[PDB]
Amino acid sequence: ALINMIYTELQTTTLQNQIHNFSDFKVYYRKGANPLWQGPAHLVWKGEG
Amino acid sequence: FVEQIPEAQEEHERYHNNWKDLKARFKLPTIVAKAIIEACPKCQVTNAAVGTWQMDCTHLEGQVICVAVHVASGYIETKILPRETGRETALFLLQVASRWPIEHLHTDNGPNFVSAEMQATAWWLKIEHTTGVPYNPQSQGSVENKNKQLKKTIQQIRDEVQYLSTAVAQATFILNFKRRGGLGDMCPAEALINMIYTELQTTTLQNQIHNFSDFKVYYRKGANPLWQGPAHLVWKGEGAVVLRTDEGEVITVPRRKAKIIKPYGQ
Amino acid sequence: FVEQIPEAQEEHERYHNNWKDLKARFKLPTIVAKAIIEACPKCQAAVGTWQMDCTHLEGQVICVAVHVASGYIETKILPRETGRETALFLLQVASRWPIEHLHTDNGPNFVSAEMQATAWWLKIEHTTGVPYNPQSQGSVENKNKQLKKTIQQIRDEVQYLSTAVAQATFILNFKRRGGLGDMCPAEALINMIYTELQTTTLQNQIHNFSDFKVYYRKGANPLWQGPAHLVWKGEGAVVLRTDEGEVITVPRRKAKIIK
Amino acid sequence: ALINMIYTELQTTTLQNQIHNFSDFKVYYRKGANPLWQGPAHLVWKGEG
Amino acid sequence: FVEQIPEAQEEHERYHNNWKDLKARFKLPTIVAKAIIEACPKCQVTNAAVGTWQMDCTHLEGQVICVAVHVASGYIETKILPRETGRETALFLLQVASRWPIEHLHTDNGPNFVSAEMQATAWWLKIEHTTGVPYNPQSQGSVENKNKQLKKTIQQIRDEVQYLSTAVAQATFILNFKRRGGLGDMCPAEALINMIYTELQTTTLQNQIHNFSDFKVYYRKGANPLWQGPAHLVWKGEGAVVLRTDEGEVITVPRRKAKIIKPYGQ
Amino acid sequence: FVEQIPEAQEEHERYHNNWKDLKARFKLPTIVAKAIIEACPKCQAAVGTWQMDCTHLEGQVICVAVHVASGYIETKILPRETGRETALFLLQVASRWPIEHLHTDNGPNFVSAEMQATAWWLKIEHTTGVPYNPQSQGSVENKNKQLKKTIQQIRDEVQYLSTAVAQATFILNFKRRGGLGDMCPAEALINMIYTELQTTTLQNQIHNFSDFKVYYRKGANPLWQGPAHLVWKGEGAVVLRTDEGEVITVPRRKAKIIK
RNA sequence: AAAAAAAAAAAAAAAA
RNA sequence: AAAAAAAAAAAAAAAA
RNA sequence: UUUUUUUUUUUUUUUU
RNA sequence: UUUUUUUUUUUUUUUU
Ligand SMILES: [Zn+2]
Ligand SMILES: [Zn+2]
Ligand SMILES: [Zn+2]
Ligand SMILES: [Zn+2]
Repeated sequence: ALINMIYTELQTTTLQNQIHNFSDFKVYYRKGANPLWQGPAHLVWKGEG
Repeated sequence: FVEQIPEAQEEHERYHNNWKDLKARFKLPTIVAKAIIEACPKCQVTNAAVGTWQMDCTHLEGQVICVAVHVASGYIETKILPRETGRETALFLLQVASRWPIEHLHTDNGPNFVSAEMQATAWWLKIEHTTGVPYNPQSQGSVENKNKQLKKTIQQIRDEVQYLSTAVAQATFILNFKRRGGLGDMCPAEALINMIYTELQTTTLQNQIHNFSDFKVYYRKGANPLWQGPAHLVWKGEGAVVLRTDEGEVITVPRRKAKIIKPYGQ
Repeated sequence: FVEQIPEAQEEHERYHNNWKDLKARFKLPTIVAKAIIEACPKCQAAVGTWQMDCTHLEGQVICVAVHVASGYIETKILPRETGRETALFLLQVASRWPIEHLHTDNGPNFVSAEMQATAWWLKIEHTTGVPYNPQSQGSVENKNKQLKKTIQQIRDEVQYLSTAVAQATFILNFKRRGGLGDMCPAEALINMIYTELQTTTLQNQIHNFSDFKVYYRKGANPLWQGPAHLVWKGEGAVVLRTDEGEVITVPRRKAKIIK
Repeated sequence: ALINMIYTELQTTTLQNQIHNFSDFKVYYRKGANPLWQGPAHLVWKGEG
Repeated sequence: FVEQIPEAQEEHERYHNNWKDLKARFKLPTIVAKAIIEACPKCQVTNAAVGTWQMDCTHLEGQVICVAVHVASGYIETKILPRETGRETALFLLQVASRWPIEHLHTDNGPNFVSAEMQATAWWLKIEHTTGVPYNPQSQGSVENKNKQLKKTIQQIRDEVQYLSTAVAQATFILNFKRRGGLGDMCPAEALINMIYTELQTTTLQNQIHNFSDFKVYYRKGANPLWQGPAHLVWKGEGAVVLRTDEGEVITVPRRKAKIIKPYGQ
Repeated sequence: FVEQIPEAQEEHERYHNNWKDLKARFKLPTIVAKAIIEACPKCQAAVGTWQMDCTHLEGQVICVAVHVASGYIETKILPRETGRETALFLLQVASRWPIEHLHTDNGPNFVSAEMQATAWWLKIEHTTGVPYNPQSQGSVENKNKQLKKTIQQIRDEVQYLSTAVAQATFILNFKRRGGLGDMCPAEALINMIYTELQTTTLQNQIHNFSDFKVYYRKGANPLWQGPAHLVWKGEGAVVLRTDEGEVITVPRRKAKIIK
């Protein structure tokens, strides 16, 4: 179990660092109470909610 | 920048660069670079797909030189064929395809470019072998210019090198790495590497998504000590992780309450 | 990297890292890493490291050059095990990918004058014998074993040995995926080359700092201190090292440089 | 002349510091090449150009 | 917060505050503050304009107490009138108007609130003296509540104070500064100061604009060494100044190239 | 104000400023300024400072209280020059505006027991004699002269002296504008009171830090250092002073507090 | 779709 | 109104 | 595990 | 005063 956790941590870190400057479907978001739009930012997951 | 004047000259003794490369490397003004270029007695002054290559053959000193030229960037590769036959051309195509991704080959209608060996080799790699006049004359002009420049570099270099193959290899090195090009001020090899890396962005994203679709995460929500899961992993951060449960909800869990496991099964 | 210069130095105080590791972890220029490693009295896998070795199969000599950091391989059937043929192979390899370091065993062909002349012409650091890097001591042997293993799977439906060698090299380079990233050797090599190209474009090299002397105002002391050697001249700040061995970044307004 | 310059510097500093958190006609602006709107910011001067 | 329990009690010995003030000052919870308030034997548990004031008179121990109450905030002022007459009321109105801005006075229809002295005093200060039932009953209710609270505080304090005037002054101080109010949890004096400061924002802006319309600035544009101007000043910054020339252009000039002068003439 | 604590200290090393000046310039809390001045071996205009004085006119005594920092004045006709009347006037003044410091000459009425009792009841730091502040030594005399000057312009069209005094006070407070800002005394006083109220609301006072001991980790030394007195406890960082006399702000993660 | 009020959930900082 | 190219003006940083 | 400050979400009610 | 990097403005031309 310990070996599995260490290996999966290493693999997740490597895979996340593999893609850092490119994505698809750049989007704009509104953060907090500020009505001003912000971005563009990379899209990680698009969901119904 | 006068202190760089001697050393740069020494470089022009070994690699016969152009003024653009010297200016970009030693941060020299254009006028002095052109003067340095002219001081040497042996010196004067497309939008195809990523996987498009052309092939050609030339005769020099009773030897056959086969040249494969990238169309978009200008990267070239040269070989000394023993005898002009379909087998040698097929072997050279196989050797070239074992180093760079080839998806479309253009060539003339010569006798050795139509033999059964050529067809078998092109079918093994699953590439489109086109014979005839290219659709865009710009590619043909660029290939002819590359061949002429290669011949000029052989003429410049052969005096210092005893054997033809070594001179051809040195000329290929000089053309690929020393002399710069047009837009972007990049060497042909650098441009080819940049284009290939840019083309390989979607596949890595798809592979990352497919791999992330495998990890499982067990999370603790609120003050309830009982663990929950398993759930699909969406992203793992330094402070907190973002998960997508089987019901479609998106949940942010602190790092101290999430455990990520990749099972040996499946 | 104003806040990175001290902390990185602290690392060299504890674990005694190398300058290459310092560049890899802290994204620092080579000059500041060299200054840091030279400051310490105790001290006195890259993108351009290759390893070349020969092998025999069916009475034919095959020379293989392997990139240690990615696993990319290149093979050539040498007519004879002579210095000229191996030097020509090295020249051909150097004309495609950037080579900055070559390592090979102590064989007679790798010691001949042709290899030395080619290495001098290409400006390549060539070493022989025991590898200085603790790791990568058996990557080439494993690659040779793998190539020999995959050659047999295709030798049946193939006439000439050269075609089989080319097919095996193509399959090894492109049709097999590794671990810890899931990338074939060609993709990993291209990614590493692209990253190194971006870093070197940012660096622009061409330092020639020589032994320029620097007087600096440290803390609230108004009197000039030093003199200290110049390490890095930047528009926003200058990085210097003192005779004691401390690396300090100071703003330009409190730094007087004498040639 | 020196006394006049010193006095006018002091008066400008004091008058500017008097008003620092209120104004009229808050405006939105676009800075540089970024098309995203920004603000709101206090209006100091409105002109034709 | 038990260490604050004794000291706070000592405060309630001198100033008879309420639980809100003790909670806001000593950061005590509501329950313990209410307990402290109940422990004392002598203790139990509008949108008008900024310049709106009301006046009233009360009789206590054979003395006349005149009370002026702010409507919006609840700030009060008290005086001991020697004899109930129009002259004394006019003098008290003048004294109140010499400390705070008064723009509208609401009073009753009494005999001493209609004498010629009151009319002359209200005309001198240019204020609107309204006599009769106020339009909003909330203001009248608040004034009556303030008067009742003043009477209660005077009754609480009189045991420890010899003379009536000192007791009235102490009660006024306690009402104005000690006991807190409603929205915002502020004392009446703090609320009045905040409202007055908020109301005085446009006038300061206009005065600043008028004063800035006087300074002159001489500026140097580009590499031309000849000075230029004079021009109107728009803003002065730590790094650069922004000027508006007579032709309407807006120019940013570095501080080293601008000289600001305010002439003695005009 | 992490970066403001050292620099401000440097000021006290050079010009030996006061803690009030430190608060005015660096916007620092009173406790840290007191710690800074106490740490120096050499060392051992506000919103609530008033000055009260009496005068005579037409056989009537007029008492005037002046705010030194703005010029706001308040006048009252005292029936007699007794201690009780002046104490009542001070109590009335203190019930309208916040008073934290009262200064007056050495007159017999200002020394009587009634004034002391009133000052004790109101918790006012009452001082007499030579003013400790170098300036403001003649503001009250100038204000008295100005009041006597302006009362004559209105005494003609007025019957009773009290009405003239009230009108003169109103004219001086509201109908005359000063210099260096162009603000009448009432506006300046209100602005100063508002700014002080905002600052005190931000401060919230209630420190009671006592003599709690603090062990701190400074620089890269792993061993505990101290013990040092506690100056300010903040969520993000803690400000402490050492026995040597150095004020340092450290993050909470490297601070251990013993009561 | 925006504002206000009441209730519920999670996270960060702080004291124990 | 947006993109690209050529020319002109100002400011900041750096060397002299 | 308990309590304060801040931030991000869900439900109900009152208006536009 | 001269030369490089970056930023902010004005004019002309080619398309949408
Ligand atoms: Zn040449
Ligand atoms: Zn070391
Ligand atoms: Zn009580
Ligand atoms: Zn001192």
